[PDB]
Amino acid sequence: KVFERCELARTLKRLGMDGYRGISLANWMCLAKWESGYNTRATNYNAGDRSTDYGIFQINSRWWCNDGKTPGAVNACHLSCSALLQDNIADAVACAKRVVRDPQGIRAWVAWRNRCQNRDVRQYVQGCGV
Repeated sequence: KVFERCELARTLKRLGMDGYRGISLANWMCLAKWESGYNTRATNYNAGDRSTDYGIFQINSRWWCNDGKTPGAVNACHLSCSALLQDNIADAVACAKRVVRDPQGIRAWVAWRNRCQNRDVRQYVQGCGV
């Protein structure tokens, strides 16, 4: 499913992401925009280390979800990677909460450091009534 911007903002709000480990909703919205363009079906295979990034947050199969074909997989979210390609994002959100409980927090996603850190990200939630 490709979410509309404010549709996603209200869904993340309902799922308890606003201020989760000190991370505002606008920061989570900036991350989903640049990771997938708010598309739950997004996958990206990384040929160099043989891992794939899944779903709206592009969560990686080496560390977080299990797809059975990645070398060294840890599966810290204890989730099948197919659970991150659903239209329903409650599982992708429970795994994203797990990722940021590590000390790096949202910095775990490089795309957040490149496109969202130290920028004004408030336009991602403006007008959504969130």
